[PDB]
Amino acid sequence: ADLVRVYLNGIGKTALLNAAGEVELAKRIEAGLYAEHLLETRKRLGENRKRDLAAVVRDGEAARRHLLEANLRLVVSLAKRYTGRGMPLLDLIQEGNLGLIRAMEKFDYTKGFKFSTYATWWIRQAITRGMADQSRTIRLPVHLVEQVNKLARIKREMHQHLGREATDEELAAESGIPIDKINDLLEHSRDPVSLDMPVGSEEEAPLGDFIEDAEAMSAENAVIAELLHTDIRSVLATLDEREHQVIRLRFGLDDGQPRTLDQIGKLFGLSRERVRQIERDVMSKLRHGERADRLRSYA
Amino acid sequence: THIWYFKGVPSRLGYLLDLAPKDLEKIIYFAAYVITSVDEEMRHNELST
Amino acid sequence: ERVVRERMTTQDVEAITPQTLINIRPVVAAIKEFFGTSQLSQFMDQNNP
Amino acid sequence: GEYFTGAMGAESIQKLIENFDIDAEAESLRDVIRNGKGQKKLRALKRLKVVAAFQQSGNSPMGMVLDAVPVIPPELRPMVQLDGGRFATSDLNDLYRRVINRNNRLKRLIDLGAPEIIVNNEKRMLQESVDALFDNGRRGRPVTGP
Amino acid sequence: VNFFDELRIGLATAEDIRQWSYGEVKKPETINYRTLKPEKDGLFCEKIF
DNA sequence: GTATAATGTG
Repeated sequence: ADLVRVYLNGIGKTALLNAAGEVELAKRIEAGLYAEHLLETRKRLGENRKRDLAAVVRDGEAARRHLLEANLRLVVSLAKRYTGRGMPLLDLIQEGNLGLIRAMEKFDYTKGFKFSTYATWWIRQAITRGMADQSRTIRLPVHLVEQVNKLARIKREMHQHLGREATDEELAAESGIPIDKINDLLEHSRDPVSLDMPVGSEEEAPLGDFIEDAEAMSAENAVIAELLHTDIRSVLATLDEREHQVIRLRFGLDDGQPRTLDQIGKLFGLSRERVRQIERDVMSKLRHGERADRLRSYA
Repeated sequence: THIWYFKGVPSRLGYLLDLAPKDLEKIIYFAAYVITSVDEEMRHNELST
Repeated sequence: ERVVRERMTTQDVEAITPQTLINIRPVVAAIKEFFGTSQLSQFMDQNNP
Repeated sequence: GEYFTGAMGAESIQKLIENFDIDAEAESLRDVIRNGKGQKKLRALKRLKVVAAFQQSGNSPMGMVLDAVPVIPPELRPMVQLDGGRFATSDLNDLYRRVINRNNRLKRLIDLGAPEIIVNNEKRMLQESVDALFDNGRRGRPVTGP
Repeated sequence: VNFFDELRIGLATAEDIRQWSYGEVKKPETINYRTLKPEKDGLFCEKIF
């Protein structure tokens, strides 16, 4: 058990390297990559050159492996600081390993700086970006995450300075972000509550058990809607059958596609201006007789 | 591997595969290599050589 | 006190004052949590005196 | 490294179980049980019952080592909005997110290519993630968010 | 209709999971932060579920 | 995309 323990036992299998060692490793990697490029770039393939380039590629693979394994422990050192947030320790360690792999393909020995100098930047970048990307259920834009963290830091600084939790107005004044955007950010900075959490000690039944479906009401769709549809199929049919077809095409009772005045006039051969009067007649008829008696509800 | 098998009591994987629970838990979590197979026939035919 | 000792181990020693060294958030949080969720802090039943 | 081939991890156990023959082991263990050795006889009997259960099935033991986990329909793990825009969701979403992230990172490491130590650590993390998904506390320290 | 003589339980294999699933989940996103809609290939994608 | 420099939890 303790996967962290086994990884930390494995990571220390290799010791660190001095400046000269890292410089020679960078030189070896440069030679390896040069041979790799030449192997496929050359139009005429040398025979002994083939074997030499194969050996150089093997040595370059070994060199990158050695450099990464030697410098791994910096990954753990940097990752230990970011713990306590959403992601666990090993996730951050893997993020830092990916960052180190990214960095190693750009290191230079001519500058003369130590490898950690050019490795820490990329490790921190990778860890922070990974935490921003895969540490929250509802993923947010990186800029919005940065703004949320800025709001949190401003609030903590104000609390430190004044000895009391900062007011919303003072937060807006210090940060300059209006209260509306501050409220939005605060709403975006809450971990969703888990449904399995016991609620009310009511036999410790989870919160999920008390959430109504909030839709698909039985009685509404069961009786009211279908009976409205049937009574309409009766009433509108009791009108002129031509007018019934006109309504069907006008709103789309059968085939959708609500026919506009001009379109329905073209289909029926009438003019765009007749449909307004047709609809006036239909609405006048629908408001009198047994039609009103049936359809007084549903409004 | 399914958790229900290499961790159950009895561990069906252990019983079927005649591996002690400690060795099984070590192998699953990438602790120690294991020799899956060997060309025993070639080794025997080449035992002299 | 844990937070304070960490902060004083890290923060500069020249211009340090206890005002910038104390963090009042955890204690108020603990008091509010106790008075809100503690099982020994109950609604006073008021059927009658 | 020209005769014996060996490796570590769940893939090794997959290979070992595939190479293992249930019927032959059942016959050999029946031969052993036909003898005495009461001290070892109980263990031999338990192994024999398990192996015979596998043998009579007509299926294969490879089903124990998974290659594609299923995900329940979202309605069984709903994500609803409570009054005040405070989202509520089941922890199944967190576990599935952990598994998906581990798997994607493993694919990225394999595509990029890295020393076997980091790849093995990633595979171990993925195994632990699936284990935590299927059961919490069944092995090791349970995961706790709040 | 409701003629259920027996109900058996077996050990699922990779092919069973493949052929009893209507899609593959290839990203961890659950729901969009602003538009409140499932994201492509997410845990809630309409294409899948 | 960064180059003082950092190099194994909790």
